[PDB]
Amino acid sequence: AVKDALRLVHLPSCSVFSNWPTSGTPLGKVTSVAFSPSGGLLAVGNEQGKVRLWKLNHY
Amino acid sequence: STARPRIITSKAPLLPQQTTPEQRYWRQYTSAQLVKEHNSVTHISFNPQHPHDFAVTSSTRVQIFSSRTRQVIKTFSRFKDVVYSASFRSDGKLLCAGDATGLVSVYDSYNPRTILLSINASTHPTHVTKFHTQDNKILATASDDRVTRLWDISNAYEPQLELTGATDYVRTLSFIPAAPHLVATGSYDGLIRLYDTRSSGSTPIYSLNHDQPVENVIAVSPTQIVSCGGNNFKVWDLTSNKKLYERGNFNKAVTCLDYVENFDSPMQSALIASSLDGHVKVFDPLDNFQVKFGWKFSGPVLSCAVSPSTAQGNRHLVAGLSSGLLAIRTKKKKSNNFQRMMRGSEYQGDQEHIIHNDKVRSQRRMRAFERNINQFKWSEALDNAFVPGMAKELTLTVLQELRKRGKVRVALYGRDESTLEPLLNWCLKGIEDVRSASIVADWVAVVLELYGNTLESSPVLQELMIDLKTKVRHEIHKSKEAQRIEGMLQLLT
Amino acid sequence: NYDTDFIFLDIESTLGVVGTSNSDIFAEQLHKL
Amino acid sequence: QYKLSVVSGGKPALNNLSSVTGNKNIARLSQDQRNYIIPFNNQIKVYSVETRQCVKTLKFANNSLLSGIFLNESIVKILLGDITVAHLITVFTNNGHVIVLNYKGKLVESPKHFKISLADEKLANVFHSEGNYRILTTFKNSLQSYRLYALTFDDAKKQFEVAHQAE
Amino acid sequence: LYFPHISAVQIFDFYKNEQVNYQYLTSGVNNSMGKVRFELNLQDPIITDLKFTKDGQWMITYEIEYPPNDLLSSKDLTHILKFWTKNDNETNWNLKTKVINPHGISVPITKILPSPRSVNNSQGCLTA
Amino acid sequence: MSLWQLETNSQQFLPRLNGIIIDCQVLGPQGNYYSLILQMTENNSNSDYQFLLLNASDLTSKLS
Amino acid sequence: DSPVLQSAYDPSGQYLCYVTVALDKQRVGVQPTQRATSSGVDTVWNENFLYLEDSKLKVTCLKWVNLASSDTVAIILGMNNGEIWLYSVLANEVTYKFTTGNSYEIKDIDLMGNQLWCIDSSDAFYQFDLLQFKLLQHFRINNCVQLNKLTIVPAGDSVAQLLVASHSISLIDIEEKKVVMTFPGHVSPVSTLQVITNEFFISGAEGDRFLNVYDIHSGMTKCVLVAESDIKELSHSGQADSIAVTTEDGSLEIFVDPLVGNKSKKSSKKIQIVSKDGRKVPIYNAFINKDLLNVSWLQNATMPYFKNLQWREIPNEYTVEISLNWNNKNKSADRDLHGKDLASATNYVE
Amino acid sequence: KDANASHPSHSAIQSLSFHPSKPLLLTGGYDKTLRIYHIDGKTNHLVTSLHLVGSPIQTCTFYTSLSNQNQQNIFTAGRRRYMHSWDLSQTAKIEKFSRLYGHESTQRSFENFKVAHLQNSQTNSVHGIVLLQGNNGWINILHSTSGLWLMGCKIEGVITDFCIDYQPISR
RNA sequence: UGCGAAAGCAGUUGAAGACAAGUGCUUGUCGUUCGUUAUAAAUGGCCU
Repeated sequence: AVKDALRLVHLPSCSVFSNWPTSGTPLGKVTSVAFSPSGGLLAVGNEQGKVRLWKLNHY
Repeated sequence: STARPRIITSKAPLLPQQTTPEQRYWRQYTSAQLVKEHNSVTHISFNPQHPHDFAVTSSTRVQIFSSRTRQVIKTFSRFKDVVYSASFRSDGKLLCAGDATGLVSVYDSYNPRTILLSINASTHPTHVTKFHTQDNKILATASDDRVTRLWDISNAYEPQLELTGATDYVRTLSFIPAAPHLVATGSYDGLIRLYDTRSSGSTPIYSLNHDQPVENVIAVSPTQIVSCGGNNFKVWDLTSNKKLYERGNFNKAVTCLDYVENFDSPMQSALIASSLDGHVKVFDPLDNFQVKFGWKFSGPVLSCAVSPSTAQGNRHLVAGLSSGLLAIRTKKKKSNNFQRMMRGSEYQGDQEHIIHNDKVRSQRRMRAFERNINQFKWSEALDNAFVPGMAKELTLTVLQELRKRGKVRVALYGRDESTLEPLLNWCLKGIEDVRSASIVADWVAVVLELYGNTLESSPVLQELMIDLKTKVRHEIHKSKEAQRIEGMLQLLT
Repeated sequence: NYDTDFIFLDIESTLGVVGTSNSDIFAEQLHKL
Repeated sequence: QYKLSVVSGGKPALNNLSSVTGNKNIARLSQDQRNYIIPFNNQIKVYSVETRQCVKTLKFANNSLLSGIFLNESIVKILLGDITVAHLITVFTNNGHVIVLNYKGKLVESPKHFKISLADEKLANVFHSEGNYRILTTFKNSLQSYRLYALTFDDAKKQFEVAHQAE
Repeated sequence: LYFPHISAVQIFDFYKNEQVNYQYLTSGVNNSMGKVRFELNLQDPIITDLKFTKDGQWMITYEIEYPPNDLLSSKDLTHILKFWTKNDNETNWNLKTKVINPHGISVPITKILPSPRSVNNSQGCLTA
Repeated sequence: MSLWQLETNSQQFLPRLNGIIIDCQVLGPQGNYYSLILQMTENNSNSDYQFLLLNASDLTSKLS
Repeated sequence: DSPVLQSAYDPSGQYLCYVTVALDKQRVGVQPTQRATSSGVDTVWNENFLYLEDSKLKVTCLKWVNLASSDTVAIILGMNNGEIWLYSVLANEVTYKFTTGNSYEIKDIDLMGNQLWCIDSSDAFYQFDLLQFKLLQHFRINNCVQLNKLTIVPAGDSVAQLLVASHSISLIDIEEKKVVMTFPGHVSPVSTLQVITNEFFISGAEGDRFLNVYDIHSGMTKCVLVAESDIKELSHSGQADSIAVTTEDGSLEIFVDPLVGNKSKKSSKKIQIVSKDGRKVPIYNAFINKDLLNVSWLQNATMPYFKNLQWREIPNEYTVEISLNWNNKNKSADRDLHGKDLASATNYVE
Repeated sequence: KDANASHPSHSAIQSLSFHPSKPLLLTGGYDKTLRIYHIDGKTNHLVTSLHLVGSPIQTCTFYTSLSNQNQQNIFTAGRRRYMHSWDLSQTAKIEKFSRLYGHESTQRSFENFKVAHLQNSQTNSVHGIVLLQGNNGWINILHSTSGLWLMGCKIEGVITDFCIDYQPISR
């Protein structure tokens, strides 16, 4: 519905992460989300047609 | 598995005088407007340029009609005596006109107030005034003085060249395309004279004999010229200087003639020729100048014209009558938020590796009778055959299909007098036609053999067989008679 | 046939005609896998 | 000068036995399901399902054993692989000849021909689940009678032995 | 190799030993429906003769259409003659002309002979 | 060819096949293909069999 | 710019080992270059890969063990942990791992039979035995501040001298453990240090279009070979008969008889790959044996393709044309142009 | 680095899916194109593309048979009464699922769908199933390969979303 | 069924056995045989 409306929630604490995403993180109108089966990659598509890729260093 | 075949409409063997692709094009000049002028409309001309308005000369005035509006938009009434031409130049900026007084006036097209140039060609009437197609600066004038002066717009005091040698009125002048030096004139002597402006001139290179007073001379192609005079029009070849074809299907003296090429019709080229008998007829030069269409008007036609090749809009056919009537026939030619959300529909996969198409083309919607046959509704398919406003040929197909499927008795079981009369009413009319006579016999034979008992007790059905008996007896007389004319015809051969 | 030969059909629907190293061991092994 | 030679093929072969229904089709689809083997009256054609083209044809005339055997007999079944033992097929004919042929390659001139011993029996059908083979045979009111044997290959004698189970 | 199957022509390639096409050349109840019970007594139009011009650009076909039984017009066969074309790249023949009752009514065409290359460039035929 | 769905007694159809269906069979570990035998009963002079292998997913001839 | 981080043909030039990244893990795979085997069996794709189970772990060096020399073909992989992995491609598993005591990454490796030499980021030499699987000796030579490259001079059947380069090139004697001769190398770090023949070895640096041919015995630059763009790979044929260098722009430059105005020589033949539609396909590696040249390019994303060409007959400027998918109408073998089924009969239409 | 940077899209990315084993990412949208990228994190080049004429993509997803690991397939769907399957380079093997076997009324679009694994306990065989959203509470379950209609599930009210959970029983 | 043209011209459609039903007798049948050229009817109609 709106821009930058993506949140990551830690389980089983159920606490929303604070450091990321930030005001400068480019997400746009998020319309697709995917996690890689392994490697901790996060793919986010938006209305602009741009798939942006992030890596979670923990995995 | 294969898609279901569409039911094929019945087509009987061809009859004489079928519609031709040339006729189907010319019938589209439908919308007819009759305008009445004060005197005979002598000449009609079309502007070579967009929007292709046409100018009609009648009495002492010249009027320019809008192509789209089909109404007068400009009027030139400055002429005191009769006016005898309104041709435009190739650029379309100027239109020249002649007068009975002999004065030739050149006006700015679409500015009747301004007169650019006025030339006193002669003391006698000037019937023809035509701009040279290749060269804009030179203007040709032919008068009853029997000399066709070649004027220049720049020098209006003396003619550039004075072509002579005609022993009678010269009322026709033509410029041969691709031959700017050549000029053709046709007099009532019956001779078409060719002159070369490059040479000294004033003496024709050669003359072509038409044997009747020439009413108009037109150059269809660079090497052919068509000249209409007397009761026929003949086409001459300049290279051979002999007539290739002659067509005299007209009754009165042909008066005007026009030629249009490379227009969107099936025919590449057309030749329209007024008759003075009320007829303007189309001939095709590609088929030995054979007639292909015609129109009939109230009175003699003095002038005809058709919109140029590059009309770029609705086409026009104009006919001019001596009664003062002008006949015109015309062939007419959300939010930004939502769009950004749904944005990919325009893309056609131009940058993609593989393009895959499986959409089946949309087939024409099937009619009710076809749906019933497909769904094996034999009785309902028969009912759809006899409905108000059903095409006669389309009614014949469903009857043939049911016969072909072998379902003729099956379609006739659950019926009484109330629902049998529609079939018998059509049979009463279908028996007359040769195409549907044989099919009517099969269906009427079954209904009699299947409803003999119902016939006796039902009065209304009975009259349907008395009158049907009357008609089949009438068809017998026609079929017997056709055999007799056949027999005598064999005797002649 | 429009060439010299003739074709004939038989009622069994038969149309006859009357007319005039270590690397090498590796290459095998890699293909198997 | 002139010579006569067969060129094209013939009708697809069928289990032309009235009683059997649902077993008329003798064609088999390979284990990998990449090609379909269809017996004809004069050959065996292997078609590639993906490309829809006849990759291989085994003509009985070309082979001497097949020419002697079929050129009247007809294939009663095709079984993928070889019973005796990756592109092998075992062909059972009505008389009882068992022929191990190979597709996807070049046909060998000496296949593993065998012969099941049948006493006035016409082989009708064969089938298997896991290494176990049964054969159905016809013996003679215009109605035929059927017998069901167990088929096994003994390596010592290299022969097919038949043991009665039902009738 | 062209086989005139009943109401249809099979185009069969004997070099590759595979069928290349199956085309319906006549009207009739061909694949509109599956005939059952009494409908199975119906006879579809039979392609009696099929020939090619020497050039090979034209196909000439002759067909007999049989009326259904138990009608007045149940003994008058219909004889149809058709001329088809196709480009070499294409695979389907296109009907270009149709003649209903050639030679008269109920009179068969017993022989068809396409014309030689000399006369009209093989664009003619004789029917007898 | 009629696929009777026995759970609801419904049926799916594949009509206008080239000939009457002598034989049907479901061929595959997951029923990927259907093998059919067609007869073409128009030709009374001979029995014209045609073997058809259909892709069950979209009922298109995989191999005729 | 290239998905293939590193690549290396085998000495015979029939199999290519390439390392690429799958998600965040590097995978090592071997592919066959030739279109078909000697037996005539068609060559097929090799799906098996060696995955590095750690995202941090990376391959810094790859070196083939000569196929003829050893019974099992092996590729020796240097890694950034500071240990060397011996990889048997057939078993698709790492048979043995040579570990140095330290944790510094390995910059280069080279092999002569059982001998195996490497250099760490600490500028420390090491010696290893493949047969014995032991660390024989390790030492540090003074004045070798950096070491990006290591090559062993082919003198007889034993190693007596080593070539090393960081930005300048140095020759070191193993027993003396000291420098012997120093060559003025490139400004940038040296990238290739192959030895063409005796007393002639070529040298090239990162982001440089020039190769220096140095004389080992004298120490003077015999020639400078120049490419049209920056050089990435180098392959030498025979004994200085021909040199092929893969430029950074995706072209291949061949130098014919570089060892015969004279100081600077330009490439004689240039080879390019362009698809039928018009896109240019870069070349990332090549191999040149006697008279045939093997070109490798990537289709799809990471799939290597190969082509064998006889460079002798090729004209000077030659572009290979390849059919790559572009606006392909998708034809199914079960349908005709209009999508109608092939089994279906054509209907009758007047 | 962005996945789409190499070959940008002409619409919104309606669906994303990572291949279960290979390092491939799949994209789809109303541009009617299926673009597959090789995600490495640094280059992310495009493996292949597939334009489906007149077939907007609302959801797409990889599928690999749980038994036969070699079988890889891509299912895509939109606001249409059919569905596409792409078996996994001269041409593409595309099948269209468009038949519901008497249940067309309950299903007027395939746009919301999901793929799962179903074990046939009476034979212990495993196969894929395609689940769809119906008109009024209906979920239509189809065989992934043959396309046959297997079973239907009905709830009261408007069906909004559904998901799938697996519960192991024994070995 | 034979011949012929399509029209038509000649000529056939028999016996035994077994079964069912009704009452040894009557009728109808035949995934039975020998010989001669030799009405139908289980509510049951074609995809996307």
